[PDB]
Amino acid sequence: GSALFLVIFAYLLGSITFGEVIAKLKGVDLRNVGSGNVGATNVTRALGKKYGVLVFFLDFLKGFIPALIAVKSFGIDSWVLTFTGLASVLGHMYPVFFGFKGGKGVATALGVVFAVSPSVALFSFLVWLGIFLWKRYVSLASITATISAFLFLFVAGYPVNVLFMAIVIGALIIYRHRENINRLLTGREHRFGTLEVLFQ
Ligand SMILES: CCCCCCCC/C=C/CCCCCC(=O)OC[C@H](O)CO
Ligand SMILES: CCCCCCCC/C=C\CCCCCC(=O)OC[C@H](O)CO
Ligand SMILES: CCCCCCCC/C=C\CCCCCC(=O)OC[C@H](O)CO
Ligand SMILES: CCCCCCCC/C=C\CCCCCC(=O)OC[C@H](O)CO
Ligand SMILES: CCCCCCCC/C=C\CCCCCC(=O)OC[C@H](O)CO
Ligand SMILES: CCCCCCCC/C=C\CCCCCC(=O)OC[C@H](O)CO
Repeated sequence: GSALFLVIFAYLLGSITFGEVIAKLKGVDLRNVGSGNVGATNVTRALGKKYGVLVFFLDFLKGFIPALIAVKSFGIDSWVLTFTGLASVLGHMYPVFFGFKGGKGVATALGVVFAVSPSVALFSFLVWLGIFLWKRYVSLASITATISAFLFLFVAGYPVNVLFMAIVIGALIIYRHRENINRLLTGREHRFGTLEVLFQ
């Protein structure tokens, strides 16, 4: 019973459109700018990195808080954790709040992973940072770091319930990047260059 309530809590906390609450206070509706989605990436597009970092933290806490309750109440080997983390990420991407669409969900997914293993989350972040500084594609770093988190969980000996959670979350994030992949492979993906470092 408490397990079903935690999975529902994870879906509803993960549903919260923090990006939209913060964008509206700055006069912006995120459905009418950039990707049309609510998340740290589209908040960064509309409002810049100061607001982006705040929404990244908040979206991270959407994955972090239910998964930490599941780890502490049920355990790393509980399928309760599996469905709590999946609920947070599907609630972010496809919220109960009809008429909104979540962003690709890297921040929310990272919060889930950090609740399971802070070491895995930091190493996944370091992989992201390495690829980003090398190639200057955001999408390439995110896709590669998402697979890396799965590999680190596998090599570290996390059980099948955790690897199942990681593979499905990973698969959903790669699916949300499908056009980035098509652009990367056809030389159409925008790189993070001097004007992107500087003007905004
Ligand atoms: C490009 C090729 C480079 C070669 C790649 C080899 C990778 C092999 C992994 C070794 C694991 C060593 C121990 C990993 C860290 C570890 O055990 O955890 C730390 C703490 O938990 C947090 O700092
Ligand atoms: C800039 C935005 C990004 C935000 C990123 C940093 C967020 C740090 C939050 C909480 C730390 C509390 C420590 C939690 C410890 C934790 O996860 O413990 C699980 C067990 O280790 C699993 O068994
Ligand atoms: C344990 C490890 C913790 C990890 C700490 C990570 C902190 C990330 C900081 C900012 C995110 C800003 C929001 C993302 C912006 C973004 O992806 O922008 C691409 C767009 O293409 C822009 O046009
Ligand atoms: C299976 C779950 C694993 C999931 C763990 C993810 C890896 C963590 C890496 C970096 C965090 C900072 C990322 C900052 C850039 C960012 O938010 O990028 C958005 C999209 O890639 C834009 O297209
Ligand atoms: C990124 C490559 C994708 C391919 C991975 C290759 C290496 C790791 C293999 C398996 C982990 C399995 C974790 C998922 C377990 C799975 O499918 O769950 C069935 C249930 O356990 C039935 O009860
Ligand atoms: C740790 C992560 C493990 C990952 C496990 C497997 C991941 C692959 C699954 C889905 C990708 C979806 C791709 C859908 C293909 C598709 O619809 O193609 C459209 C074009 O690429 C342009 O729209």
